[PDB]
Amino acid sequence: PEMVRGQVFDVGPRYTNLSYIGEGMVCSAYDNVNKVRVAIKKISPFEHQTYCQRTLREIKILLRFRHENIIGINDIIRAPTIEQMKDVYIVQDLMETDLYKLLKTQHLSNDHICYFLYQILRGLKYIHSANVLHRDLKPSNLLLNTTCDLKICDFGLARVADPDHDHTGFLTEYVATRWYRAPEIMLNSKGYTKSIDIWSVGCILAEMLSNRPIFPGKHYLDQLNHILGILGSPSQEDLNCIINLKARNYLLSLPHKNKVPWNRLFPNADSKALDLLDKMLTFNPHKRIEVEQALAHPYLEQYYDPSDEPIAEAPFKPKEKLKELIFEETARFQPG
Repeated sequence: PEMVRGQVFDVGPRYTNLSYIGEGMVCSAYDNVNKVRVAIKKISPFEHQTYCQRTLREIKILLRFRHENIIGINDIIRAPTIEQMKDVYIVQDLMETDLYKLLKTQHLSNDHICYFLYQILRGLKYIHSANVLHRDLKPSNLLLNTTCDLKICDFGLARVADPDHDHTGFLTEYVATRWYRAPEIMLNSKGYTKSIDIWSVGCILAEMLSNRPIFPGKHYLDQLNHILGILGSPSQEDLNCIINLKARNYLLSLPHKNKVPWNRLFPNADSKALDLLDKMLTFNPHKRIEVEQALAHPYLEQYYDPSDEPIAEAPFKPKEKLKELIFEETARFQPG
């Protein structure tokens, strides 16, 4: 049972020569069957039902999805019995970096931004075509290899779309990571519609243009301040779509704010990029561009090819039962 930083990282004999990547616990490791180094994440969820729920989602989703811009699961390592299974190891293609790391260190050329956005939306087209919402799109969930191929990861927070049951009250909901969370999450939305993901993609695009998050809320309640600071006050029509009174009257209480023009925030950006940005960062989720429209936008004309933007074959529909389900869902990787 081999070790790394005072912890068992027991993957053998198939996977050897381990190197620590970061934080469960992630390592690269040489795959002795396919002669390539891989990523391996050790997952230890069984003593927290929230960790079991998220692990089971990640697994079920990534096993069913097959797409060039979505990370696959190559293998899953665990004990032969439920009794002996204390951790699960998920083996994935090794990726050089992620968009979070790249944005901290690298200027992106306009051609890189265009290509990354294409790949993000291409992958999202498939996810949304399966009636699945990722719900946590952000730079660190976008993996990149040495040739800038891009793969979406971490479906632990995903849900099946449910637009008829999206409505809720004011300042309740926490969907996504704060800086990438759509304005309606704080107002009246449970984050059960596809427009939640498009907002996050818009935030990612903005961040690619300037290497800084566009809406860096310092805490949960600051996030709407940042969003409204740039988009300005919502129109009468967009307010009328918010029937809830606590949310509507909060917005009516605010002093008028004008829109900050994208070309002033992003003076070096491609004008077509800012036109698409505007449409993804639309306040009213009903008016926000959808993934298929975004793909068809002039900014992406060099790549757009709907016959090469595939869709999923069919839509997707307590701790101890979840441990059994995770055991069942991982059985295909056991010998024979």
